[PDB]
Amino acid sequence: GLPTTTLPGSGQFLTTDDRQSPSALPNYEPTPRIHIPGKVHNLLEIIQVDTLIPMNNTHTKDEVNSYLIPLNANRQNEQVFGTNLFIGDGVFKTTLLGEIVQYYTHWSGSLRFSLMYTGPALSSAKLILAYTPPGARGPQDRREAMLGTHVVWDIGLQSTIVMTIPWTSGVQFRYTDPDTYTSAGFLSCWYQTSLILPPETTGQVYLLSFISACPDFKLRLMKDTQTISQTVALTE
Amino acid sequence: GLPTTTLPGSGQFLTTDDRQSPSALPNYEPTPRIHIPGKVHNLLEIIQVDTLIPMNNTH
Amino acid sequence: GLPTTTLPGSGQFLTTDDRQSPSALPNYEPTPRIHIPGKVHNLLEIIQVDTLIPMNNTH
Amino acid sequence: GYSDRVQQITLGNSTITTQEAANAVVCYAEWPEYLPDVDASDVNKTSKPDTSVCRFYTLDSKTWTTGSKGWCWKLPDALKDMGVFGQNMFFHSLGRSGYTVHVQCNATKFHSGCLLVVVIPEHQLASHEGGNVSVKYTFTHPGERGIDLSSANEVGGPVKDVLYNMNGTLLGNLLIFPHQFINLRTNNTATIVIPYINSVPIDSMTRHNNVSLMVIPIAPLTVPTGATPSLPITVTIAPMCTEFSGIRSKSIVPQ
Amino acid sequence: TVASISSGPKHTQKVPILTANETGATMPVLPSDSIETRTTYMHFNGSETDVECFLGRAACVHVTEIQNKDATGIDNHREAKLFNDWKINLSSLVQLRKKLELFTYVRFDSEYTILATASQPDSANYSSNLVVQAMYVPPGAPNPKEWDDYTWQSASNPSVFFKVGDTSRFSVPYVGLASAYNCFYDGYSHDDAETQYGITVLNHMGSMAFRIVNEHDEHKTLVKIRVYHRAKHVEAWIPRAPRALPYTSIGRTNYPKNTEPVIKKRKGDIKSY
Amino acid sequence: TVASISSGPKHTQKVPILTANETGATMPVLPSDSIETRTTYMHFNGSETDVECFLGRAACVHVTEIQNKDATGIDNHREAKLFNDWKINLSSLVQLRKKLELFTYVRFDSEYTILATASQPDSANYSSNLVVQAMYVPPGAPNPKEWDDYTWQSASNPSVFFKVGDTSRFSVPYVGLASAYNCFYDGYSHDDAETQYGITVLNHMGSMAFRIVNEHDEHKTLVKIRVYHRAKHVEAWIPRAPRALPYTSIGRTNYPKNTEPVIKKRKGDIKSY
Amino acid sequence: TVASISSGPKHTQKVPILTANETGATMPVLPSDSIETRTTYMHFNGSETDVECFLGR
Amino acid sequence: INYYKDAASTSSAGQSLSMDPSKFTEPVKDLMLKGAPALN
Amino acid sequence: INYYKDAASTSSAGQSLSMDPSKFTEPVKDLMLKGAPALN
Amino acid sequence: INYYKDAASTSSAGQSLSMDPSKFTEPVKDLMLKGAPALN
Ligand SMILES: COc1ccc(OCCCCCCn2ccnc2)c(Cl)c1
Ligand SMILES: COc1ccc(OCCCCCCn2ccnc2)c(Cl)c1
Repeated sequence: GLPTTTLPGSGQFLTTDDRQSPSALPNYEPTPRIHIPGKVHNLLEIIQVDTLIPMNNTHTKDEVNSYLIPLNANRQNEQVFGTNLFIGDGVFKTTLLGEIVQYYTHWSGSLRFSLMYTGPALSSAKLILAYTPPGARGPQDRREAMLGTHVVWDIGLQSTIVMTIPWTSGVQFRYTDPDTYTSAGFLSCWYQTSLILPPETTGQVYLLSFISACPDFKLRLMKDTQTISQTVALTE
Repeated sequence: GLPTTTLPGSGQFLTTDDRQSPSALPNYEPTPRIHIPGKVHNLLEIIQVDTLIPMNNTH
Repeated sequence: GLPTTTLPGSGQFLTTDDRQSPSALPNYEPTPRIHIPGKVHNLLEIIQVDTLIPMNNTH
Repeated sequence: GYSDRVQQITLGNSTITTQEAANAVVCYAEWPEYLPDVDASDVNKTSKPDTSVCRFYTLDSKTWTTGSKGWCWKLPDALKDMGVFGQNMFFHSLGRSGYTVHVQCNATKFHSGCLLVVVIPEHQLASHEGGNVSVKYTFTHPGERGIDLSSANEVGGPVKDVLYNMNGTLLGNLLIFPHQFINLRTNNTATIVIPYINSVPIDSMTRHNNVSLMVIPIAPLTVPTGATPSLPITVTIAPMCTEFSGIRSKSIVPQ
Repeated sequence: TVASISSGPKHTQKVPILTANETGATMPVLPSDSIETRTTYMHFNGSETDVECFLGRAACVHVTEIQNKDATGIDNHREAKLFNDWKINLSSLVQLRKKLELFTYVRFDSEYTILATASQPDSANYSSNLVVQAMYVPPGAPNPKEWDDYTWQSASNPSVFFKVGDTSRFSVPYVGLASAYNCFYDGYSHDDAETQYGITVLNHMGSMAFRIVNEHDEHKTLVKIRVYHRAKHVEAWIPRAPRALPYTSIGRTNYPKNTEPVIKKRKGDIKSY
Repeated sequence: TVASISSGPKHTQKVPILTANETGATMPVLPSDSIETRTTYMHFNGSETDVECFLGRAACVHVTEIQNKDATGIDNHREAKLFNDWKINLSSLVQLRKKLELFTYVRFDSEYTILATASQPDSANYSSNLVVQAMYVPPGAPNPKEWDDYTWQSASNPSVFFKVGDTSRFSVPYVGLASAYNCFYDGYSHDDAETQYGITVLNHMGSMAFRIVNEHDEHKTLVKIRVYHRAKHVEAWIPRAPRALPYTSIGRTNYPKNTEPVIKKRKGDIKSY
Repeated sequence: TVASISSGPKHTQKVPILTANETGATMPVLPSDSIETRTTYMHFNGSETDVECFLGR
Repeated sequence: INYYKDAASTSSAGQSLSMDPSKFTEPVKDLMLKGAPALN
Repeated sequence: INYYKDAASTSSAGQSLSMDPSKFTEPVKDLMLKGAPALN
Repeated sequence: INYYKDAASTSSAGQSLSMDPSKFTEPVKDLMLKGAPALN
C-alpha cells in the first residue's frame, strides 16, 4: 500500500478536462474509415471562404433583398452604404464569419470585404470604399471618408473588388461581442464618379457584398453563442 | 505521502471492466489441466458449422 | 488497480500550497508579452530606493 | 489564346462548348474516381457501363422571370429516367456516381441578373408544417422536373422558402458549398464537377439522394427596355465514373 | 511566422485586388496587397479552433428522472418513473447540435459522464443513499419491463452502478454502422411511400435504462439524471451553413412556422453607422 | 556571500557618505563606509520576497450565496438567489488589492479554488447533499435567466460540478487582451464626455454563475460560495507607492471624504523618543 | 487480410458447390465459388467474440 | 504491472487469436478437397 | 501512459496542425494566380 | 512531472534570483561613483 494525500478539487467534474476513462464495451471493433472529400481540421480553415452579407438590412422580414445593395444612375458625390465593424453583431452577425466569431471571446486579424457588381455589361461606375480606423466618427461625406484606408474601384471586366480592413489596433485582441474600448472602425462606400447605364436600360443595379477573414486572423477563448437557445428538450 | 486528485467515475462499478483484484485465498494451488478434445476459442469458430433450419415453420 | 492508503490531511485546502490543477480552458493561447521598462523581481529590490519620512509627526 | 472563358467538355458521345465560362469548380478539390478495393465492402464485381451512362443529359428547360424564387434538383433522381443511366439505376441494388453539372443562361450586354449555382451534399429538406412532420418520398423525388421554390406549399412536401435553403439555414451562407455564380454581365454558364460524397462506399440510388443542385436568382433579372421579361435557364448533367452493383429484379418505387 | 510582411508603394499592371467572384474562389488577398505594411509576427497557432478542441468538451445532452418509491400496486413501472429510458440522442439539447451540424459527416470517440442528484420535495426524516444502475438495452436487447426484471442482470449488456450525488464516467468507440455518423441524410430507409424522413432512420443505437437499485424507504426520493457527452478523437467532413432558425424536432431540419426575422433590421438607413 | 566586510579607520579625501539626493539616486552606502566593521556572511537568499512568492498564495477574492428552494412562483430567479453572479474582480476584497496595486502592470497565471458550505437556518430534518455548478458566461455568452435555462447546458462554456462542503479547484492562463493586466489606467474607453473612468473599462471578463443542480427538498438550504485566487507564473512591472487611504470602489482610486489622518501623531515633541 | 478475392467466369469440371452433407463436414464454400467477386479486405479480427471476452464481463 | 502475488488476481486474458474451426467443421477421417467430388 | 487497453479510452487527440483551406477557398479547375487577371 | 497539457496548469514558478535594484535606485544618466563628489 503506497501512501497518498488527496488535494482540493478531488471528485470534481470539469467539462473542460482531457483525462482517460475505461471503455464500456471492450474488444469492440470499429468500422473502417473510407475516404470522404471535404475534411475540416480547423474552424480557421472555413472562415476564409467568403459568404454574402445582408448589408441592406432595412427590410422588415428576412428577404433575398437585404443581400442587395442598390446603386442609382447619375448620382455624384453621394454615399452608397455605411456600417460599423462589430463583426459579432448587426450585418455581420448571420454570416459564416459572424457566426463562428460568436463561438469565441476574442478575435484579432485582417478582414477581407469584397463587392461583386451585377449591372449590365455596357454600364460603368467608379466607387470608393473607405475603412475608418477607431477614433473618428463614421465619415459623413467622401472628403472625410477618403482620408482613411480606401480603394477607388473601377467597374470593369473584372467583376469583384477585394478590400482588406488591415488590422489597425493598439490592443492586440478585440472582443467579438461589441465593446467600446475594443471597437474597430467603420466601413463606408461613395460614388467616385457615378454609375452610368447604357441606352435602353433602366432602374437600379445592385452590388453583392461578401466577408471572409484573412490568413492573419486569430480567434480565442471559446464560449457559448447567443445565436441559439431553447425552452424544452426536443423529442423525436 | 504523494499528492493525488480523484476524477469523476471514482468508486463506480462498470460490469465491463478489466482491472486487478486481490486473491481471496492466496497460495492456493489449482488442479492441473489434462487434455480434453474440443476446445473453443472464438464464437466465430462455431458459427461455421452448419445446422438445420426449421424452414417449414407452418406447423 | 494499484493499492493506496490516504494520510491525515487528505482533502484539506492550505492557501499556501503549490501543486498542479487542470486548465479550465485548454488549447487557449495567451497574448504575447511585449517589453515594458520597470520589471520588479524581489521586494528586496524596491526597499533600497529611499523615500521621505514624516519625521515631524507633531501635527 | 486559351481563356478561362472558352471550354469544351466531351464525355461519351456528347460535347458541350462554352465561349463565356468563369473557370469551373471541382467540389472539395477532388475529381470523381472509381471505388478502390481498400474501401470496398460488398463482394460483388461492379458493372461500369462507361460511355453509355457517362454522357450529357439535358433536363427540360426552366424560365427565369422577375418573379422566380429558384429551383432545386436532387441527384441521382433528376436522371432516374435518362437513357441507360436510369435503367441501370432501377435494376441494381447499389450504384455510385460523380457528375459534371453545366448550367446555361445567356442574355445580352443590356441585361442584368445573377444566379447562384450550388451543390449541397446531403440536403435534408424541412417540412413546412414544423414540428416533426416528415417530407414524403414523392416530394423529395421530383425527377427531371425538380422542385420549384415559387410553387405553393403542398401536403407532405418540403417548405420552399428561399432565405432559408429549405432547411433552417440562411441563403447568404450557401457559399460555404461548392458553387459558382452566373452574372449576365460576366458569365453565361456555371460548371461544377462532383466527386461521390457519402459515409458508405456505395449506396442505394433510389432511397437516398446525395446532392441537391440548386439554381437561385439573387440579383433579379432586369431586361432592357421593351425586351421580353424572361430568359430560359437549361441544366445539362453527365454521370461520370458510374458503377452499379447487385443486379436483380428491378426496383418498384412509390408513385 | 510572419502575420504581415513589409510592403511599400506599388504602381503596377499586376492588380491582385480585382477578381471575378463568379468563379467560386475566395482569392487569398492580404493587407499588404492594398496598403503599405510593416512586418509583424503571428505569435499564435490556432490551437483552440482545432475541431478536436471545438467538439471536445463535455456538453449536457440529456436530463431524465426516476424515483425510488414503493412499487406495490404499480401497474406500469415505466410509467411511474420507477425506471426510465433515453433514446440515445445528441440532437435533443440544441446547444451541441448547432456545433455538430456545422459539419455533414463526423466521427469521434466518446466519453459519457452521468451526474445524479436527489431531491426530497416532501417531508423526509433523512436523505437515503441510493445507488443508480445505468444500462444499454439496445436493438435486440430485452427492454426492462419492471424496475427489477431479469433484464437488469445485464450479463452481456454493459451497465454502471454509481451512487446518487456522485458521477459515472466512461467512454465508447464509434459504434456507428457506417464510416461516419450522418449529421444529415436526404434519404429514407426504403422506397416506401409513407416511411419517415431525416436521420431518425439511421441514428439506431437503442436507449439507456436507468433505475435505482435500492428498495423503498418510508419517504419518496426523486433522482434526476444528467448525461454529459464529450467527443474524443474527432474527424469531421464537409462544412455547411450554420443553423439560423430554431429547432422543432430530433432529427429533422424543420423550423417553426411564423418564426421571427433572424437578420436584425437596421435602426436607420443602409447608410447608417 | 559577505553581508559586511572587515573595514578599519579611514582618513580620506574620498567621502562616500556625502551625496546630492536631488539627483534622484539612492547611493548604495553600507555600514562599512562609516564605522569599522568585521566580516559577517548573509546566510540568506531573499527567497520569500520574490514576487512569485508574494502573490502566490490563495487569497479570498469573493463570497456570494445562492439557495436551494422551490422556484414555484418565483418571478426572478436571479433575485431569489436561485442562482447568482460574480462580476469577476480581484479588487473587491482589499486584502489582495494593496498587494497587487504595489505594481502598475502585472501578469500571472491563475488557480481558482471554490469552497461551498451549507447552512440550514430554520428547522430541517436533515442536511441535503447538493451539487453546485460553476460556469463562465462571459462577453457574448448567454447569461442564465432561470436556474435551469438552456444556458446551463454550457457546451462550449466551461463549468464545474462539485459537492457543497467540498472544494472546486482549477487554474487558468492569462486571458487579458493586452500583454499585462493594468492595475491602473489613466484613460477612457473612448473620447466621450461622460464615459466612465478607471480600469472598470478594461477589466472585461464576464462573470461567474453559480447554481445548485439539485431540485428542492422540503426545507430551504443556504449555500455560501467563497472563491480563492492564487497567482502562478507572476510578472510585475513598475512599482508604485503603497495604498494609504481606505478604498471605496472596485476600480477607482477614490478614497472616502473626511477620512482620518493616516500618519500617527507623536505623543510628545519632534524631540521625543 | 482479404475477405473476398477477385474471381471471374468459371466453366469447369471442378464444382466446389456440390457436396454430400451426410459426411458430417461443413465444406468451406465462399462467395467466390459461385458468383464473380472483386477484392475486399476484412478490416476486422474477431476480437469481441473471443470466449475470454464473451464470458468476461 | 501486477500488484498482487497470485495469478488469479490478474486481469482478463488477451485474445486467443487461436481460431481453427476444422475440429468442428471438418472432423472427417479421409480429407475432403473442395471441388473434388464428395463421394468417389 | 495509457492505463487502459482500448483506444477509445485514451484522452483527446492533439492538434491536427493540418490546415489547408484551399479545398474550400479555391476549388477551381484551372488555377488562378493572384495578380493575374481573373478572366482572360 | 507535469500531469497536464497546458502551461497554466503547472505549479508556481521558482525564484527569479534576478534582483537588480539599479533601475530603481540609480536611474541617473551620467554614472555616479560612491566616494567621488556628487556634483562636480
Ligand atoms: C452505461 O453504459 C454504456 C455502455 C455502452 C454505451 O454505448 C453508447 C453508444 C452510443 C453512442 C452515441 C453517439 N451518437 C449518437 C448519435 N450521434 C452520435 C453507453 Cl451509451 C452506455
Ligand atoms: C469555473 O470555470 C471557469 C473557467 C474559466 C474561468 O476563467 C476565468 C478567467 C478570469 C481571470 C481573472 C484575473 N483578473 C481579473 C482582473 N484582474 C485579474 C473561470 Cl474564472 C472559471
